Amino acid sequence: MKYILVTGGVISGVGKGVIASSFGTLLKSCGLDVTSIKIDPYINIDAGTFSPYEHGEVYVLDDGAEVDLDLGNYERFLDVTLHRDNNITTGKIYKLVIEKERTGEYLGKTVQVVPHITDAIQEWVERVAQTPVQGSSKPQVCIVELGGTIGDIEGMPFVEAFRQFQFRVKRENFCLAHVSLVPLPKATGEPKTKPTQSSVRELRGCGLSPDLIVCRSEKPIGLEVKEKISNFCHVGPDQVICIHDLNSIYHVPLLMEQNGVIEYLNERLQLNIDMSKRTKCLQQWRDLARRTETVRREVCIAVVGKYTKFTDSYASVVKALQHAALAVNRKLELVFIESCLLEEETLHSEPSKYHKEWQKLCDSHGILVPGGFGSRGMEGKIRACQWARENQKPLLGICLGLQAAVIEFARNKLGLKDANTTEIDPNTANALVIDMPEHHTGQLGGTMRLGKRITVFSDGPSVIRQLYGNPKSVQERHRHRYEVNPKYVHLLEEQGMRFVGTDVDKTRMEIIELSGHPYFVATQYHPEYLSRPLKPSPPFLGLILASVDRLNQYIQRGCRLS
Amino acid sequence: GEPKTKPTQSSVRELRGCGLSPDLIVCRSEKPIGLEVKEKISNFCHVGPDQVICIHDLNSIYHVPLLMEQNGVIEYLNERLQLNIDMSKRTKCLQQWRDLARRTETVRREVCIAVVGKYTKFTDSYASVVKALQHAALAVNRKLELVFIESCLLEEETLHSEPSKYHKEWQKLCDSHGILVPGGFGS
Amino acid sequence: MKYILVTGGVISGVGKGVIASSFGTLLKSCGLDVTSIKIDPYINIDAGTFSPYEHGEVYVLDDGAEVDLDLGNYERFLDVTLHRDNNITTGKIYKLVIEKERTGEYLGKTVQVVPHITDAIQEWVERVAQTPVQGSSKPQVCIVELGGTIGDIEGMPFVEAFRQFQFRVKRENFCLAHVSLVPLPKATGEPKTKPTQSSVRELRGCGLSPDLIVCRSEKPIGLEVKEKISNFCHVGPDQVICIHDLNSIYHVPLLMEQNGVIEYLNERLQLNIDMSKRTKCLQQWRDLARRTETVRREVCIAVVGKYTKFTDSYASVVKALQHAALAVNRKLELVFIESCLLEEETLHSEPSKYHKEWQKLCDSHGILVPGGFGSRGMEGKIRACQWARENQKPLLGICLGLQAAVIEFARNKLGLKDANTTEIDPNTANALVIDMPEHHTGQLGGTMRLGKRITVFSDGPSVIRQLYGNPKSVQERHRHRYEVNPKYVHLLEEQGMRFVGTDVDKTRMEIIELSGHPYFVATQYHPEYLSRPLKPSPPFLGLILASVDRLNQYIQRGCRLS
Repeated sequence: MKYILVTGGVISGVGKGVIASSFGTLLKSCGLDVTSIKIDPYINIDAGTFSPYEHGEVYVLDDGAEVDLDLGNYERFLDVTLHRDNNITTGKIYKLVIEKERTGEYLGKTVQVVPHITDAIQEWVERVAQTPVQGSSKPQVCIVELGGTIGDIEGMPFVEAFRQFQFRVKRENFCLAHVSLVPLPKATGEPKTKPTQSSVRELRGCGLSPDLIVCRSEKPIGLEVKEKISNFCHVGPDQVICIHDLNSIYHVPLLMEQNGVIEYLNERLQLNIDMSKRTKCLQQWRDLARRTETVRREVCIAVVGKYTKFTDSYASVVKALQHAALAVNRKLELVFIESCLLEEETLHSEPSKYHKEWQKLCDSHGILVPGGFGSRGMEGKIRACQWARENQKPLLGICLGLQAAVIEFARNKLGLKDANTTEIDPNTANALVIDMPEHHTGQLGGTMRLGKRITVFSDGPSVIRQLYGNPKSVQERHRHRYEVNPKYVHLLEEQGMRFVGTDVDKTRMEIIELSGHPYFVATQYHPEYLSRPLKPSPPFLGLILASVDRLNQYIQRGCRLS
Repeated sequence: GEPKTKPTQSSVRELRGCGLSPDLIVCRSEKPIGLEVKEKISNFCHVGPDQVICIHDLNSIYHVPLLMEQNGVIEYLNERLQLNIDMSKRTKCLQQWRDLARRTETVRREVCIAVVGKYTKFTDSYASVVKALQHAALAVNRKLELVFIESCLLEEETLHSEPSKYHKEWQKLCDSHGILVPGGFGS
Repeated sequence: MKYILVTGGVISGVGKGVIASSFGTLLKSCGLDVTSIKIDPYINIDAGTFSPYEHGEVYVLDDGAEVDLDLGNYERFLDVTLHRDNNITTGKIYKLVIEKERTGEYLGKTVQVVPHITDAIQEWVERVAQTPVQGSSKPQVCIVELGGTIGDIEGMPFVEAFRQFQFRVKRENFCLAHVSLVPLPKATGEPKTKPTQSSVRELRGCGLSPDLIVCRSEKPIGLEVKEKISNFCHVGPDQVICIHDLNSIYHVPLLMEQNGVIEYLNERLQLNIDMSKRTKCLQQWRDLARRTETVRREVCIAVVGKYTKFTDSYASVVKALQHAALAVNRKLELVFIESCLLEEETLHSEPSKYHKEWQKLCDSHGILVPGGFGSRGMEGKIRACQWARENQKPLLGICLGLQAAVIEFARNKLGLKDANTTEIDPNTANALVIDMPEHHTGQLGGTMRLGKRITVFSDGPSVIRQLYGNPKSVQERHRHRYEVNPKYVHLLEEQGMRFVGTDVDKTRMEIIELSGHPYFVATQYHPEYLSRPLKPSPPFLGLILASVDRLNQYIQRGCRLS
């Protein structure tokens, strides 16, 4: 079995997830099973005890628990699924060693870091290899990647463990793909290659040998720069690959083919390949770019979030909008609006950025508000949700934001100003949204709704049911813990706020709709995880068509993409 | 593209259809024309070749006396009226018009002035207001940056109708540091 | 005596010369003598055997030989001079060690790197301190800097030697100013600081302790970034200084004053200071910016060089034009034109960039052609020089380019197509420019005209003589080796090409002028070295006034700046 190792480099955040994922989708279409193993050198859990919406997201995509967010790039371009055993953290390894010392496995003697830790990491590699995906036999090439930069203390036991794993097998059963960064300030001009020389020197100071020289830059360099890398890094002249800032994320496989580095992996691993045209399939990557960079209608999409610009807490949101806009020929035009700058305190302080966020939101025709962080910015989303229901503006709530929409409907339409959720102010007389935990078999205390959860529909004629083809039982991931109190839901039966989405026990509300509005759907799950370029998410298609008034003609034809 | 002179020919023909004779040919254009355009006016209007004056869209309003001096039409009025003139430098005073332009088109601090009025753009009901701000900004070296905000687009009825131009007028007003609201029209 | 040490960083070429020079010019006006000591870790000579016009220049500014180009930033903002003992290279140290071992100084025993090489470097520091500038007593604070990055082999003996020098003296008699770079790609957004954390870790892995945290960025950061590095670098919160891409080079002293880091050096070294306004003099740096960023006439200056953009071979040229344009209120507008793309071969190959370089040159009103590199691009400067003499265009030749102008005058005006210099084609019948070396006392073979050389004028009424105040003997640096043959100069006496600049023996021609042309001066020396913000170079003032027709009114008033 082959193994591809992708270590760190100068920077760890420029886009290393799509670089290692390009080699997996290139050999998957040829008839080779490719698996992914994520390594996290952080001491804390990658997503268990991590912050909700701050410096990351709770990446839950077909898994009983939660793993790192970097696993998203290894599933969209491919077609396989992963589990909790693929993501390995330093904190998880420290838990199993204590269980072995108490029972008695190391002959009662003390343990160190070698050969007491380098051998334990190799054991987890064999467990994932012998357990492939549902619908295969045995993987042939694996994609191993790790987080962080190079030279840190947390990354020392990983390099020492991988240096011995290649000696146990043959020479052609292991490779290395080192990714680096080539900075270039605007005040210098000349590509002064110096930080790249220090990154490849530390990797060779452990026992490894770089094979695939990956250098990230910002513009296509000439030929005088590659001649210096061949002698400074002491590698081959054809192993240096030039990578610059691409337009999107699907242009990575289209760049490695022009440089001529695909056939280098065949002569290094000594394997067979049954190609049709040129190496990988050309009837999928080239045809996808012909539906985006051509004719565009320029659709304006304005959403409200926590930060005024793009960051790491909105990574899975900007990627799902690109896969849903290419089907109807649209251009990605998204502006980030901070929810904290929409309250009355911001207007009395700095009114400069107050009306600026409202000017870009009123001109749009689509509202997609995700979730907030605690009670910071909850009053800002109320003023933006009360207008979408009055000016026939489409609105779609992913998660958490639904709790702020049910309270607004009880104040303007009904008239319950005292109604408030128990998370912000539990001391209230109208407990609309309370905390309803789940007590499963074997679990103690108040657990959180996350994992393999199946939801059941309720009503028949619904705009959200016809998108999936009129089913009867759909399974989707969840992460929310607060639910709607089934006591105050009797008042909403006489109004237009209908409940078309329940659970199994018919005691929790997830999908709700409003009568009379052309497009007002508010759900609780996350449709961006169950999306892919081969088949986008149905909920994200109804929001794009509603912004251009092309939704009524999609159901009459029979929904070609359901 | 080509300066097709035809509406001007009908304007100078109606004036000659009463008993008058055009002496000072004033032509308003948008860019400095060459020499082939003035040759047609000398025969179409049946006037002198030196009487045609080229006037284009100026930057302000005080650049009018500085344009007629370069064309050389000041001495034409002296030989037409047969009068005397006691000049010091060149025709008119040069220590006032040339020194005034040296305090405006030089260094500017870019001051943002946003006012609220009746129309969203310049019109005839705000002529004396835009002229008084130019004479007061040249003393402290400032650049004229004025934006018109409609008072009718600042109520609650505009927000419920078309909120596109509602917050746009507030964004340009909050960034400024000066409010000069004139008067409205009725209620 | 105090010593300020400025080590390397992540990158080597962003502008470390203007960073260390800010601390020298700030204490010089207060009444403290500041000296500069340059350390070059390169094995080859910094300018002795270095290439002429390729990856650097021959920096000769008041010195018997040549030193590194990085010493230019330490002399323009200040007012002192340096010698050959300030620049210390690794190749120069290896020459004196062999002489000491052959004679007998190390007791006959072998030598190593400690304590055999660390003590030899400290001896050169005492020799420069005891020999100050001409017109002082003894320096109090020194500025020690070194080239290259951090972590190289050539820089290891320098860090070990400087680590012990601070222990021989007191604690407050030595400091350290570590410079770093904070990259931020345009595809990330968040200031992911990681290469800076690795630069401060390698410096502390020897024995030094950073005191002045200098970080180079591209935009003013907030407050969440400074608090993050203080805990990683384990330094003080007030020691972190934010430096971004400035507009010019004189804005460095104006940035450190706003952050409030000037008084930190007083409490660290325990010295006295007699300030007038606020620390340094405010009647020089603030008044200089009021003559550049105000009213500009937008002058178009187009020159012909070797590269199409700015590089390291034209550093001293772009800095001298800024000091001469602020006196008459002008804006820096310079475009680089490659001389190789001006011949007939470029027109027959790629005519896209051929007429583009001529379009920006004809619209300008000033020609300042420096020197070429060998015989690559000599025919391109001939076509650009034959037009400046016919369309009354100002032309000024720095060096080497004069050889290509004297041949053009002999072909178009005279009629000697066979005339050619001996450097390109020595096999000719009209040896116009030959090689005339100089044989000084004690020197053998053919030497090169470089060092303390004094030139003598010839004619009286000249446009170049009145710029200096009508002298009689001027001293200037030189580097050229080829001279004009005194045999073929008799034909130029009957034409307008007069010789107003000779040497001592009246056998070499340097400054030549043309009769009838309004401004056509061609010299051989370099006026950009003898320039300073307090008094710019006279030759560069006659070229700016000729581009705007403001030169005839400068001599009538009596030349206020001569």
